[PDB]
Amino acid sequence: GLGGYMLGSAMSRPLIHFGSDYEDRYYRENMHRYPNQVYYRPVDQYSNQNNFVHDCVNITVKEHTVTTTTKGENFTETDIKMMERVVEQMCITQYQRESQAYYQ
Repeated sequence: GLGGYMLGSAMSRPLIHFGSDYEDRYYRENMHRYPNQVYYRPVDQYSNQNNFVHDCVNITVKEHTVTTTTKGENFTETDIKMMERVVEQMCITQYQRESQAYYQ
């Protein structure tokens, strides 16, 4: 039943900066192997910003690792650090979209 979560529609993957020009293509040339949809709750439930984001990160990162590892892909430790910020950024965006229309 995937607990009882909400998964969003496909997201714009932000070009988050790092520093090494390597990582900028290690991102771009590789976008498709990192997520574009994160797994969360409506702003109703886990009614925080970053404390919802950490669960969204944890669930998405963990669902995606297992699945993609079970398809014969490996992740480097910087792939973890570059996935986490991308996942947090996109998930933050998906909450903020809702709360900004809740309020308006």
